[PDB]
Amino acid sequence: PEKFQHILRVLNTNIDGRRKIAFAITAIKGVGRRYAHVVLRKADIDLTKRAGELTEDEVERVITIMQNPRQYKIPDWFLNRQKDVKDGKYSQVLANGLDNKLREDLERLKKIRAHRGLRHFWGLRVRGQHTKTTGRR
Amino acid sequence: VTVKDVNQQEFVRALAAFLKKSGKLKVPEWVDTVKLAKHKELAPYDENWFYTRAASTARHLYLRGGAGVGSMTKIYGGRQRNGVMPSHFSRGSKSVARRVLQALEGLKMVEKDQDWGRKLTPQGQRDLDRIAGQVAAAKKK
Amino acid sequence: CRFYQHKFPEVEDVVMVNVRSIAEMGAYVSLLEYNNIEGMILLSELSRRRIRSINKLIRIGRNECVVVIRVDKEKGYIDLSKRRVSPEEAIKCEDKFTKSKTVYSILRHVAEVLEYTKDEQLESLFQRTAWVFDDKYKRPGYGAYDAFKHAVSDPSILDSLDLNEDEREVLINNINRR
Amino acid sequence: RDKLNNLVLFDKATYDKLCKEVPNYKLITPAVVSERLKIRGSLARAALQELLSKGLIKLVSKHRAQVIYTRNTKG
Amino acid sequence: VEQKKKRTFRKFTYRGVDLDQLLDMSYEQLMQLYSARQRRRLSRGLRRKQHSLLKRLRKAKKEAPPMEKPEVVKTHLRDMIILPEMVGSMVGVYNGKTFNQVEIKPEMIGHYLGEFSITYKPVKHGR
Amino acid sequence: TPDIKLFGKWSTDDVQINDISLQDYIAVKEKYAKYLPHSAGRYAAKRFRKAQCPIVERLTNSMMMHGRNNGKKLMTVRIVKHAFEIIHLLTGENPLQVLVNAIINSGPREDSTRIGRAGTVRRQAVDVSPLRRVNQAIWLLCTGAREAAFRNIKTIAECLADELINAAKGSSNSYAIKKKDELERVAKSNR
RNA sequence: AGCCACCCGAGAUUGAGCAAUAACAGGUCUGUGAUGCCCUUAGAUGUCGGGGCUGCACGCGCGCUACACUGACUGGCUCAGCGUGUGCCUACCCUACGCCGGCAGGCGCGGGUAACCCGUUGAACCCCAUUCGUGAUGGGGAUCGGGGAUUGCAAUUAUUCCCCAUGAACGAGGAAUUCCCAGUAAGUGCGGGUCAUAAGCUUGCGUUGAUUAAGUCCCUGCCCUUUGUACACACCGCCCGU
Repeated sequence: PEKFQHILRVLNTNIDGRRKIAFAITAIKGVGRRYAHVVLRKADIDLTKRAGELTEDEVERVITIMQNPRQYKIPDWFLNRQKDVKDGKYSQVLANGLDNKLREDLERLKKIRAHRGLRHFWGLRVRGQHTKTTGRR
Repeated sequence: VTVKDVNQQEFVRALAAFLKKSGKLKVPEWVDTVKLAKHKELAPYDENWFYTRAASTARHLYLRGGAGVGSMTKIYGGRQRNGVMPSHFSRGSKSVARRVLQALEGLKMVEKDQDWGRKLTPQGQRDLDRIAGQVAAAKKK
Repeated sequence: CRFYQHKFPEVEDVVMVNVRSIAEMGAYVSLLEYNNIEGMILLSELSRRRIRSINKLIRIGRNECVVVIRVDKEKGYIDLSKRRVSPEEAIKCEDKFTKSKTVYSILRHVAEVLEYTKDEQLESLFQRTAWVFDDKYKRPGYGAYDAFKHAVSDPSILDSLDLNEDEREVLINNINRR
Repeated sequence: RDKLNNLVLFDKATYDKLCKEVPNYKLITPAVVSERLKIRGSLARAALQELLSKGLIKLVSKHRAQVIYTRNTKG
Repeated sequence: VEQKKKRTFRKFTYRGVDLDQLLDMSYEQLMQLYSARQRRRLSRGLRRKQHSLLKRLRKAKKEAPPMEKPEVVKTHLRDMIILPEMVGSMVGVYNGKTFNQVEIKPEMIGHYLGEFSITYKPVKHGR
Repeated sequence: TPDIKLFGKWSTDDVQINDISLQDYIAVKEKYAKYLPHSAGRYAAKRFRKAQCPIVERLTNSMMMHGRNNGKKLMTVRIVKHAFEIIHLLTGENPLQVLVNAIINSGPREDSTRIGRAGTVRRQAVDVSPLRRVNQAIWLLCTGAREAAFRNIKTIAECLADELINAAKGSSNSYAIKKKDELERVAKSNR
């Protein structure tokens, strides 16, 4: 019966009562259901509740934690990119910046023309698994 | 008696509070962010399962002659969901389950004994049968 | 809803249904002369002769000029016929429905012309506009009385359907628009 | 196929209705509450716990899938 | 055809080690430093008796003048991650039918020689 | 208990078995006084074992279909005993007796078997077995339960209780009332 | 000759083992130092290195995961059975326990060819508390990322594991099609095999466990005759005339 708290913004998305808080944090890139589970627990927030509650001041702390993973003890392994090819330490990348770095890996791998890039550019599958019947229809 | 005469799901929670009544249960440095098991799609809701897991361990070691690291790792895990592949039983983390064991050994709830590992402490045989009566007198499932 | 004041079809009511989705024995087809009300076809009796084919490019969304055998006014099951049909040709009811789509669509905003659609107070919307023709006896009567309205320049503002907004901002342009 | 959403906000307008739809309530599951209101079904549970805390309704089932409540003892 | 600030606009660390520092490093450090797949190549493979080719890599780099690339250093192996002393050699990489000669650069460090040589078509079917 | 055995949380007594043909295919208190519906874990050992199994036990059996839900009676008897609770809080009646009435109005009277006539579709006005009348009652009751829950906030128990109550008295809101009549439609129909 | 019924019951009810007659241009020379005729034979067809067997607008099969609430979640409860496992002639285990690491895994030993240890094999389903609320939703995990273990002399063409993250079709599946009557269907895990690493393969296993014939030749195939045959290699046969 607690209505009056329903506006939140986690980067470039609106985070209202649609699901649980953490699962509503999952609208952006670099933030999965387990990574959103952690940042709210690094912020000590019950992710059980609703994002139509829990106003932005908690979330502005959550903004500081998703931008600073290792600084808030989101450790080196938990990251979407560990020890990256760009910003070479252990960076959890976020909503709009991961879409850069996912391309920035593969666009580099074609300038290097490594096998990851050569498969990805030629319409081929990056993975060496079978593409005779799958990866198509 | 045993602790098998009293309610086991009350027992893993009344002894969990008893390990909170211990005040320390020697938690690892990594429960806010861990996988903690390759079975689990999500990180735990809290950290207070660790009391319950040791309340589930000390009940388990009350019945054994002694057990340790590999034995706890089959208890709390289950089907490892293999995604596009068939799911299968395996064992998760062996560090935090050992951290459970060194805690109850450190609190003398269980203790390194025969049969390769930790059996009950006699203080634990008190403190389990103490809170067994606390389990039994409260409710009987 | 519908521009018929009557809710349901009657016995041997030649009705124009809407083939929404084909089902197990047949298709749960919904009437459109009467609002959206579901009826059924085969197994029993819809066809007369045996040539053993149903469609080549006929995809979905058809309309069936069918005759009500059984109607369940309480339970909601309307059994339909075409095997009995020697004289109930499909062209007459559909061209009547091609009018009666527009005869309904004229009389269902209304709600002085935006139009909206949807929705006003739906039943009271039709007692003022759509069913007041159906109240106006007979049923061949408001075949012409509605046609008296959408003969718009012969004349516009004559005999009643002076209900209800006034109506007259609809009655000038929205009759010509719908 | 299906695409439905209740209001996933804790809603006073539903819950004050829930406190006032309560004599119609005798079979009170959160899904009934989520359909008699637009409360979530998740948040129906916590709202009925508040309505349990009022003592107007009473648990008759408590299963991990779904609880069931019941307004005063027999009716 | 050589080390850093040349054949590298793709700067800082490829996997955790900056190529700018790496070319001043030795690869006995690089296998220790943030190069796990290279580590399994350089610790378990462990300098895998291609030394006559490795001599030839340093022979043809020496025999050619250092302002230019080496003449030809063909290999049959394609499992070779480019080392900082390797950087500059025009390495013929065999795909089981043909030798593919690749000049190896500060950007390509960490990549196998079978990643620049191909054994496979960008598949056509009349496509 | 040695005087009378009841249901696990209800009463096998005060059950009104009120059909003509369905005597001794519907019994919960006559020989089948069970707190726990489970006979031996098989019910197809004999053709006789159908009438041996009561309707309260076959309901726990005929629910677990739909291969992810097959091999789960412990989930089922949970949801089944949940569904009796959802009956009584909607009814007040004995939810077994609601289930017992649910077999009554869902059992057909005359059905049709296939026959051929001049290339055209005719079907023979035939009775079905009171064994089948129960088996056409239960299977249509078991269909509307999992289906209506399958994309709804309601669990199967809430949909099954609504399936039993609207078939205890035919309301045409349970799946079993609505599909019995189409079976009975063809008998007075063709030829 | 047999049936039905019931008694007992393990009842006149387990599942396989197993094969007549005859047939095969069934398949296998690449299982075979079973192989005729050959080929080549030191220039090999005896070899090593590298690669392809993986490739995809696609045709098909088999599997598998999916499509939520009996589901996902977070945990907690706890019940197997079949086997097997180092000390082996071309390469080698089960692992308690003790430890470190989220995990990956590392690791310390010791036990045990074994109803002795692994392993009181305390498996999964289950079972409960939840959070979730039927939202391509958290169902789904495709795809891919960065990085880390691990196996190998070599994985690159991601061998494999993991970590997070990018978070797909799919919300029930047409034409068609498959199977099957009780521990059966299904679900569930598990053991055995191929291995240096490397299963959605496979054979077993228990486990949870349905509805349904309980009949029939209707389909369909098979046996059993008669009948006609222009068929006889036998109707995919014949066989006409334009």
